[PDB]
Amino acid sequence: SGFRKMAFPSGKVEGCMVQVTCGTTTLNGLWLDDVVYCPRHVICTSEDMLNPNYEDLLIRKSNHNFLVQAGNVQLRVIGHSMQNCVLKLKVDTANPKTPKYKFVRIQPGQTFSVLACYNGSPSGVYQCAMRPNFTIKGSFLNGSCGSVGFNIDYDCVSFCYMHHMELPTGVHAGTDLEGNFYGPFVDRQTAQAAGTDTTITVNVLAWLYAAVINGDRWFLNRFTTTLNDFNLVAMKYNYEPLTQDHVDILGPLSAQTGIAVLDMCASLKELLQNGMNGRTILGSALLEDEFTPFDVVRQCS
Amino acid sequence: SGFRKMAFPSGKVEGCMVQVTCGTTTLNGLWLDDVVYCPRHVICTSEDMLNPNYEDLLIRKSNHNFLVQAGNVQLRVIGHSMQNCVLKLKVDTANPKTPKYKFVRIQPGQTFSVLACYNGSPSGVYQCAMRPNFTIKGSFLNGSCGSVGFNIDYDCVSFCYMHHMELPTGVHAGTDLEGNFYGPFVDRQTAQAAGTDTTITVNVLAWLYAAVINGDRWFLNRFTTTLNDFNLVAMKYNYEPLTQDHVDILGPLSAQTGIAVLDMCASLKELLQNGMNGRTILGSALLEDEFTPFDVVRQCSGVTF
Ligand SMILES: O=c1[nH]cc(-c2cc(-c3cc(Cl)cc(OCc4ccccc4Cl)c3)c(=O)n(-c3cccnc3)c2)c(=O)[nH]1
Repeated sequence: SGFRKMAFPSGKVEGCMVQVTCGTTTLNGLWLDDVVYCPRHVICTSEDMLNPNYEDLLIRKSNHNFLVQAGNVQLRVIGHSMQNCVLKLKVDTANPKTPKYKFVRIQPGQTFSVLACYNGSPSGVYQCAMRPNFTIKGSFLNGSCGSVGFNIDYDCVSFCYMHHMELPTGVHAGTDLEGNFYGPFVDRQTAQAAGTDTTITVNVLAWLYAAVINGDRWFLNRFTTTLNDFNLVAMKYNYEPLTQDHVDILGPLSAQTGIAVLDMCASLKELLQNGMNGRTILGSALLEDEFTPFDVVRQCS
Repeated sequence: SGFRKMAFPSGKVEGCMVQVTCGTTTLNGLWLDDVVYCPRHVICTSEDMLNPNYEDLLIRKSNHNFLVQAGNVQLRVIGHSMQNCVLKLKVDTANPKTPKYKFVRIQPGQTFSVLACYNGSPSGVYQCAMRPNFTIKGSFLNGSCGSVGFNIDYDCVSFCYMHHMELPTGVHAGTDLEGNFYGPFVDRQTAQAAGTDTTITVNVLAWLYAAVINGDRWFLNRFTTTLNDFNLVAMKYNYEPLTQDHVDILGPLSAQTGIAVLDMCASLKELLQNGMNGRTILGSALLEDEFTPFDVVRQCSGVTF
């Protein structure tokens, strides 16, 4: 029993974290096989940040301008290339600790674990969700860029996120491991507002099924709703629209608990209308939206 | 910036988890050098479990009644013994991944990371605190027994918790790695219930400091209180008493921030009488108590082990 926000065991990623330094700039890199991936703004100076011209800055660099350190060992850079906003440093020794892995680009609402690192050394691990506005609400200080987000499935690490920047509002922006940013952001210090952060509705419903599953039903009611009527109400609370795809995805949890998705939607509508009235749900006094339908089945069964 | 519930990186512990089987009961073991540590209740049947005699139950067992597997490799048990509620299985192979480590015993209110495992296979890691009633509010399913809790200092794993059982209220009970129970619990299928939990006052104050560090400032007022005055409020709301030691521990945060401890206690005092009712601090509608002062400093300063 119990429900925690659980991250994946971080060991397979720990074995890949290195330190990358260019000039006075030091951040983290991900060392897989004979390639070190890191954010390309490692080649920028503070004087470059407002309008960096990455292609011009990179052409001026030679292999030995890049200092890569794995633990105590210095890795020799034998080549480099840029792919979108990620720099790929070719090194002369493959990481012996390279796990089975793949790069995947995730959708808003998807969860993953973050191994926060500084100077190529892991600081801590937490579980995260890609917000609907393509930011993530992380915990990151200076030096954390190049920390990665990931899921693990059996023994395969799927990398889905690399950290690049903290926006002025305190949230965090980054790329997939092909260097393409999540959301409308750019690796340059210019004004760029994140969209409105909405609540991940399908995730909230999944967590209410998790709450039923663990023996708590005080929030249910006798009502039901149409999909459209639910969305009309929920969007007034800044909830993401719920789609038929979302409804299908909750099907397994509906069957296991005997509660129709549209009935749980009715409970959510009332929860938004009433609040908690002093109670908690799986130990939270708020509606929790960083567990996915898939996560719930994972931790509960 | 930002503030999340952060576990230590689990890599060093992942390399120590193995699967231990005795009959039809299967759970997790901690493999360090040439010894595997696991709950002594792995030798019990469900009939034994009602009132076990462990010294007798163990006398009946023999080295080959213990099937221990590290991934796909089979480990030969070559000797066994009990220390308190922990079984120690001598194997023929030293764990080549054995990290620098020590066995420690923590106190209520201190935090640690749990690596939940199943059939010797790690599945998740999460941060939790030892409650004042010596339970932990973990997330364990069947087969999680033998999972361990730990802290990391530089390169040294401090093992502090081994998981033994789930109480009927859904909370969890375990031992240190020398098999001493945390809390007034016994490893027996019998009627047991934890005492009334309380709230870890020093941890709430530290999290409020974390909030101030992250720009969340509305709960500060201009008043000060005294310990006697605050503790009466604390005692009233099932909050742990606040000691002079706690104040000194929060000293650094009182400097880095400019809010004195009783200053912040006044804020917490005011938060306790009035409330919040759906309004938030650091993304929470309740007062979080599973971050120690050290957790807040370490996270808000980037310590990297
Ligand atoms: O040596 C090093 N130098 C620099 C970094 C570094 C650099 C940035 C950064 C990078 C770019 Cl390309 C643009 C940018 O602009 C922000 C902004 C300002 C105004 C308006 C919009 C925006 Cl977006 C910022 C950063 O965010 N972080 C950081 C800090 C805290 C938490 N997480 C990440 C660290 C480093 O880690 N190491």
